[PDB]
Amino acid sequence: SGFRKMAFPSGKVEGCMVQVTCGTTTLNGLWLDDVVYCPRHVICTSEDMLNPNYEDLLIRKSNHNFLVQAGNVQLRVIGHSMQNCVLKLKVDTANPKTPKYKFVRIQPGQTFSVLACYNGSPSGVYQCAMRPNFTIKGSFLNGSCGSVGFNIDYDCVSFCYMHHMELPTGVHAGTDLEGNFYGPFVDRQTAQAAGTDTTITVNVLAWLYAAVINGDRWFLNRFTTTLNDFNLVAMKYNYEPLTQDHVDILGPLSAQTGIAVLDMCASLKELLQNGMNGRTILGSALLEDEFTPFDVVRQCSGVTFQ
Amino acid sequence: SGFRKMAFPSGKVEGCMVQVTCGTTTLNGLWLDDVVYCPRHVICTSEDMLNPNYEDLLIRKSNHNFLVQAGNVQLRVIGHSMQNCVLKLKVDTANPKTPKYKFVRIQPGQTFSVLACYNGSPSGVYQCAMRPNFTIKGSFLNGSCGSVGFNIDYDCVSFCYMHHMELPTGVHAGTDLEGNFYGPFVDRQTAQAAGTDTTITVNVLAWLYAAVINGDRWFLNRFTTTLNDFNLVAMKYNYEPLTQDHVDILGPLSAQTGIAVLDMCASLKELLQNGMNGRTILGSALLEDEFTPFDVVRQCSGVTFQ
Repeated sequence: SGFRKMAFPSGKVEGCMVQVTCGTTTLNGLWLDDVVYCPRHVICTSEDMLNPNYEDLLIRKSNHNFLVQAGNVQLRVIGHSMQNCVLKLKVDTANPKTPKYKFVRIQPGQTFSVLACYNGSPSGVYQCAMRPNFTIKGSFLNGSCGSVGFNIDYDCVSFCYMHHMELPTGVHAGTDLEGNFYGPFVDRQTAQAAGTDTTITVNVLAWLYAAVINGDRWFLNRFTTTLNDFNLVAMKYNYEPLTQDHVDILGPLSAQTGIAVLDMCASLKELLQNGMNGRTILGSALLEDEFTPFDVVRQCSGVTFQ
Repeated sequence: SGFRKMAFPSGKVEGCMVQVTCGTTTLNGLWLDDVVYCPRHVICTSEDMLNPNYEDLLIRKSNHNFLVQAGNVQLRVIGHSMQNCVLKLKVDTANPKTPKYKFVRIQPGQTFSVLACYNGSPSGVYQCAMRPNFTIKGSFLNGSCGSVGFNIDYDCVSFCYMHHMELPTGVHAGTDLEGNFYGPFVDRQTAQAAGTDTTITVNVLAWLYAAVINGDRWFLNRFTTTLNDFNLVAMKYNYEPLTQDHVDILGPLSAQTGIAVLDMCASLKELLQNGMNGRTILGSALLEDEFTPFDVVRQCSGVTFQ
């Protein structure tokens, strides 16, 4: 028993982290097959980041301007290209530690594990959710750019995130591994704001199911509700609207716990309207929304990976 | 910027997880050099766990009764011994993935990363603290026994925990890698209770320092206090007494933030006496005590590992 915010095992991703240096800027790169992926702003100076013309800046750069280092070995770069906001450097040797992998663009509300790295060296691993406003609340210091977020499916690493910027808000933005930013953000040091950050309702419901599974049943009320009345309540509290797709996704936990989804919705509505009165649920005094139903099922019956 | 409960990279530990089966019971083992370490209750039946004589039970067992499997390869066991509550099985091949490692017995209040495994396969990684009552609040399902907790110091894995039991409380107990339990717990299915679980005061102080570093300064008050008056307040709220050793340990963060330790103690005392009034600190509506000052320094200036 027990419920914890849990990240995937990170060894297969550790095997792919390298250090990319261009000019005086050093960040992290992802070395898969004979290609190293990294943020393109590796070619920027500190002054260039205020208003960068990435095409003109990249044109001043040649293959030998990019120093790629795996541990303490040096990779020879034989070509470079810019795919959206990512730089792809073709190297002479394919990574012998390349895992079976895929590039995926996750949906808002989905979760992934971030391997925070510095100078190409992994430093930590933690779980994150792509917020509805397409930011993430991470732990990223200077030099962490190029760190990646991923999911593991037994043997296959699905990379979904590469970290590019910290907004003046303190939250973080990044791209998929094809270089397309999540959200309306751009890789320049300018005033950028993420919109209203709503709460992932289906995730909170899955978390309440996990709580019930682990013995925390105090919030279970005598009420039920309708989907439309629940959404009425959800819009007042900045909760994303609940759909029948969400109900179907929650199906399995409802069958395991014997609690209909709309009864859980009524309990959540009472929680939103009257607070928690100084109590805790699964050791938290807030409603947690960074656990998908998939996460809950996986951690409540314990699936493993390669 | 940002602050997250963050675990160590787990690849070096993943390389050492094997599956140990005795009779009908299968759990996880730690394969270092030519020795596999596992909980001794691997030799117990479900009925034996109610009152086990481990010496008599182990005497009915021979080397060939222990099946050790690394991935899908089988290890030949050439000897077995019982060190306190751990079984040590000598195998014929030394683990080629053995990292530089140490066995350490951590102190209450210290933290470590747990690699939750099932059938010798790593499934997740999360950060835990050894509670003052020598339990941990983890996520452990059936088959998770033998999962290990560790710390990483650049190249060296310090193993400190092996998971043996879930108490009827729902919290978890285990041993060091020499087989000595943390706390007064024994490996039999009987009524076992952990004492009062106090809050690690120095950890909460480090967490408040981390919050100040990350821009959350609302709790900084106009008061200061004495160590003895602060402990007066701490004993009422089940906080472990603060010592001058704790003040010295907090020294560096006090120098970084410009906030004396006793002023932070006064702020924490006001928080304890008047609650949080529906506010949050670092995204939490409770006082967090699972971050050591070492964790805070590491995550606020970003040290890396091999």
